[PDB]
Amino acid sequence: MHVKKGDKVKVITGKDKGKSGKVLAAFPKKDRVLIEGINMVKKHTKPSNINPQGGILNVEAPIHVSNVMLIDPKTGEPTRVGYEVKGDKKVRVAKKSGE
Amino acid sequence: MDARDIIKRPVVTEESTSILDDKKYTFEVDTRATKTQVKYAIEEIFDVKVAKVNVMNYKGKLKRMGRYAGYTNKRRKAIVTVTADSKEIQFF
Amino acid sequence: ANDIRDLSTTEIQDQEKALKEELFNLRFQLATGQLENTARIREVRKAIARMKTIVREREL
Amino acid sequence: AKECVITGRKSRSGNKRSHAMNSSKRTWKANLQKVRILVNGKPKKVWVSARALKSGKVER
RNA sequence: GAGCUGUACGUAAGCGUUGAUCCAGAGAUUUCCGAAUGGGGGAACCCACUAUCUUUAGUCGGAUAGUAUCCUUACGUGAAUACAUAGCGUGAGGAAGGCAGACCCAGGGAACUGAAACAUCUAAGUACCUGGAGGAAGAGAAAGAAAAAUCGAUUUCCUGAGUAGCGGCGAGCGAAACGGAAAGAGCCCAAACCAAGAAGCUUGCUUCUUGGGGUUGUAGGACACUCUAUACGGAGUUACAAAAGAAAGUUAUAAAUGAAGCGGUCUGGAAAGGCCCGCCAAAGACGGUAACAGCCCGGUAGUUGAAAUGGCUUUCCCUCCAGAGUGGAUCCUGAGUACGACGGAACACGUGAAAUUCCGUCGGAAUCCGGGAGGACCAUCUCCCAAGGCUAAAUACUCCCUAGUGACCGAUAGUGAACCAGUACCGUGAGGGAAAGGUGAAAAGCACCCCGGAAGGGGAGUGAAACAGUUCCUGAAACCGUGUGCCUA
RNA sequence: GUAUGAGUAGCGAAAGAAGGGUGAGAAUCCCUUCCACCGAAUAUCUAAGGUUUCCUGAGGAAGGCUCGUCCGCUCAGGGUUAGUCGGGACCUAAGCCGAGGCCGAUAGGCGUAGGCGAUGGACAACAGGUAGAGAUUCCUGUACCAGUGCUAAUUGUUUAAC
RNA sequence: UAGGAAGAGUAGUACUGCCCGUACCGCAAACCGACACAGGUAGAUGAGGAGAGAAUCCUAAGGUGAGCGAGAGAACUCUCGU
Ligand SMILES: [Mg+2]
Ligand SMILES: [Mg+2]
Ligand SMILES: [Mg+2]
Ligand SMILES: [Mg+2]
Ligand SMILES: [Mg+2]
Ligand SMILES: [Mg+2]
Ligand SMILES: [Mg+2]
Ligand SMILES: [Mg+2]
Ligand SMILES: [Mg+2]
Ligand SMILES: [Mg+2]
Ligand SMILES: [Mg+2]
Ligand SMILES: [Mg+2]
Ligand SMILES: [Mg+2]
Ligand SMILES: [Mg+2]
Ligand SMILES: [Mg+2]
Ligand SMILES: [Mg+2]
Ligand SMILES: [Mg+2]
Ligand SMILES: [Mg+2]
Ligand SMILES: [Mg+2]
Ligand SMILES: [Mg+2]
Ligand SMILES: [Mg+2]
Ligand SMILES: [Mg+2]
Ligand SMILES: [Mg+2]
Ligand SMILES: [Mg+2]
Ligand SMILES: [Mg+2]
Ligand SMILES: [Mg+2]
Ligand SMILES: [Mg+2]
Ligand SMILES: [Mg+2]
Ligand SMILES: [Mg+2]
Ligand SMILES: [Mg+2]
Ligand SMILES: [Mg+2]
Ligand SMILES: [Mg+2]
Ligand SMILES: [Mg+2]
Ligand SMILES: [Mg+2]
Ligand SMILES: [Mg+2]
Ligand SMILES: [Mg+2]
Ligand SMILES: [Mg+2]
Ligand SMILES: [Mg+2]
Ligand SMILES: [Mg+2]
Ligand SMILES: [Mg+2]
Ligand SMILES: [Mg+2]
Ligand SMILES: [Mg+2]
Ligand SMILES: [Mg+2]
Ligand SMILES: [Mg+2]
Ligand SMILES: [Mg+2]
Ligand SMILES: [Mg+2]
Ligand SMILES: [Mg+2]
Ligand SMILES: [Mg+2]
Ligand SMILES: [Mg+2]
Ligand SMILES: [Mg+2]
Ligand SMILES: [Mg+2]
Ligand SMILES: [Mg+2]
Ligand SMILES: [Mg+2]
Ligand SMILES: [Mg+2]
Ligand SMILES: [Mg+2]
Ligand SMILES: [Mg+2]
Ligand SMILES: [Mg+2]
Repeated sequence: MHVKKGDKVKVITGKDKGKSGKVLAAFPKKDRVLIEGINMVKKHTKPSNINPQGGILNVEAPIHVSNVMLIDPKTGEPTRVGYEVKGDKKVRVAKKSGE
Repeated sequence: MDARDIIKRPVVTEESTSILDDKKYTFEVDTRATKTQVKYAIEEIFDVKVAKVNVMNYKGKLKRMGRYAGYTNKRRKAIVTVTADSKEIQFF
Repeated sequence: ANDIRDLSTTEIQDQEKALKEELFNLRFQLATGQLENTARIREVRKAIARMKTIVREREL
Repeated sequence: AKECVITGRKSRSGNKRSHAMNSSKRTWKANLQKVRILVNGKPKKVWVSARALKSGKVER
């Protein structure tokens, strides 16, 4: 996966195409990403110990990784990513000669 | 034989707690430990004076969760009674 | 793991015995119902295994 | 085990034809005789064929 | 290089950039049964002995190591029996069992069936049982093939050819050599002779061991002399003798880097689709992504990379080594064998005019002025030296691993088995042996209200769709119903 | 897979009645009284065999030839205590295995020493208590068998107690 | 008896004694019969009146009321009584 937890994201396709957000979790076992404010769902949950009043809950749902491009940190555009050896560790370098 | 590996765990239930005040303690032991290994293991671990040991062997019950029929584990239960002039064991 | 290899192969068995007593106490408490940090059992088991492996490697 | 200890003759198999050529199985056996000879360094009773005793042997 | 504690949701408790989970090489641990091996046993169980250590005041208990049988070989004891042998004990090596339902070598070896019946014959040396292996096995360096001339170990393929032959001359069985190819490779003993030991002393001999020599058909060798070489040169663990060690390179087992569109617009739940524009390409293989993607993701072409272990190839190291001529006086060249009679078998070849090869039983040669074969046999000629052994490649098969392919199947098909399948179930047992795939892009898997004990419904809500609500895509026919236009006692 | 026969045959020997209770629901579950049946058994133990069917708290989809609030059914927790009882560490019968051994195309067959093998031989514990589930086992009282150590006297020591 | 022998019994005391089975059914709805099946299943105990009796009828201790019912009282079929 080219996207990790804590990065900034621009969504490319889907019903919520064209917006931005910050990744909250990653599921590399199944190629899913959870981004705040994207792909909200309404869960009909019974009352229980969690959320004692129950009711309809409005929470995010995971989306596929391919629907996500990592925005350029300095300029602010989605871009493909490349790897360079800086120091003794591999860093991620954009296609606009950035980080 | 490394006494802490032939005494497994206490048995806590109404049947065991009812006799617990009779200075009788119920334990789980290995399926291979004998009546005297258990006695010396208890005396080594808890620093008591054992009077008797009784043992019994239990089969494995047959459970299921739908299409998956199997057997529970195999048990060996020991009731250890200590002498009158000896400190007790807690369990609590 | 490397904190063991500098011990003089005799206090390592003291460590093993102390760990065995701790593990027996942990099973005791778990069976009674007074154990809340159940994650310590696996840690103690693996520490015992580590010490035994290092000792066996010591004698080749 | 029923075999000569010098050469190695034993029973073999074949047919027993008749007039009208009706085939049928049978067997040919060696002329083994039980005699006493020095097998390795000591006398011993073994099976020896009559052909191995034709000229030159230990006893019988 | 950022999540992780499997399927498996879940709660709980935790661990991770001081680098976890994960992937590859090398190690450590490895309960009990099973060849099962200390004795026994109805599988995973029971009971021991001998030494050392250990706890108890002592019995009781614990830990560690050894203890099966047979073959080979050393040492010690040791009966009838005097020497001695058998037997007994101790030590050191080896074996035992499995399987890949395949391939192949040997021992034993059917019947149904065909002959329009059946017995010789066929099926067929097949099925099967037993033994032995090997990655291949078997065969293999002419006592050969053949004919007016020659070839030069074996194996496999194409032809010869359904020919010559065999055959109640019926049904049927059925070659080989020459010719053309793949692959190619040759060697080691026994015996004369020489040197040393001990022995029967078969007593001035022979007879065993050890080493050297030498292995062939124009005969060769021993034996004699002319020459050189004792490492000048040569060979090697796939035969030719055998066992180790290094250096380099390559390869197999994890991986790294890797170009170009968030292009505009229309429909749509969602664009990879339509229309109008760009670019990359040694990369337009494949798969995924909310419908059909070279330019979104994993990747692809190309270029890189191995700490560790294995394979392979060279080199070094190491080891081991005589080969030519001439005379051949005299000696050697595989004995109860080669053959022959009798009884069988294998040869395409069924006893036939029956050569060739093998087995059982009897008889039984010559040995270089010698012996065998050329489809009975004799004479002449031609070819060749049996009764000892070893040998790679070309060939057969696939339980497996890696990379791919298909005018191969698509859930009654394809493996019996796409799913907890040799399972459930059946049988005392050997053994026989199934049925069973699909919600949705994402659980967003229906909060809340009403009837009901519940199940199940009617709304509401999510969703593009609920006539997708947990046999859930599509949903035919048989079959069961409700309503009605025309007819019917 | 689904029909016709068809709401048809059958519902597997037998005496039940009423009053209370529970429950959404009662001929069928619980309690009471009366009646009836077996009684060399339809009673009490105990081998083989079965393998959790045993007990408690919940349950009513399927199983129960009807119903079910119930169950030998479903779910979750429990429950089997031995020096003296039956069997091993004791013994052998029929039979089975069998070092060497005899026999035999292979495989193997037979068999000596030796050993396994009860349905038989020998061997030390009785009476009460136990309100969810064990009792010659646990508990109470009184015993017996084999062995060990610690004390106190006794005796014997290589013509030699034992 | 052959053998082993410097320790031996005696009395009192305290201590030691291993493994396997143990639940429940067991003329039965839990075993063998595909079934909650009118069949089959070794042994010990097995009371009273009348009686020779373990026959026969009625009962004791103890155990049961049998896993479809109610109501009518036809033909015919089965098992019984005159
Ligand atoms: Mg017991
Ligand atoms: Mg024949
Ligand atoms: Mg083998
Ligand atoms: Mg026939
Ligand atoms: Mg025939
Ligand atoms: Mg075989
Ligand atoms: Mg070969
Ligand atoms: Mg033939
Ligand atoms: Mg790319
Ligand atoms: Mg487009
Ligand atoms: Mg679609
Ligand atoms: Mg002949
Ligand atoms: Mg012959
Ligand atoms: Mg001739
Ligand atoms: Mg010829
Ligand atoms: Mg001729
Ligand atoms: Mg050969
Ligand atoms: Mg289909
Ligand atoms: Mg199928
Ligand atoms: Mg069965
Ligand atoms: Mg789906
Ligand atoms: Mg509902
Ligand atoms: Mg529809
Ligand atoms: Mg679809
Ligand atoms: Mg239809
Ligand atoms: Mg009718
Ligand atoms: Mg009726
Ligand atoms: Mg009935
Ligand atoms: Mg009533
Ligand atoms: Mg009566
Ligand atoms: Mg009677
Ligand atoms: Mg039983
Ligand atoms: Mg049963
Ligand atoms: Mg059950
Ligand atoms: Mg019950
Ligand atoms: Mg019901
Ligand atoms: Mg019912
Ligand atoms: Mg039950
Ligand atoms: Mg007692
Ligand atoms: Mg006993
Ligand atoms: Mg007994
Ligand atoms: Mg034998
Ligand atoms: Mg025998
Ligand atoms: Mg005997
Ligand atoms: Mg016995
Ligand atoms: Mg008995
Ligand atoms: Mg007794
Ligand atoms: Mg009871
Ligand atoms: Mg009692
Ligand atoms: Mg009973
Ligand atoms: Mg039944
Ligand atoms: Mg019934
Ligand atoms: Mg019955
Ligand atoms: Mg009377
Ligand atoms: Mg009577
Ligand atoms: Mg009564
Ligand atoms: Mg009734």
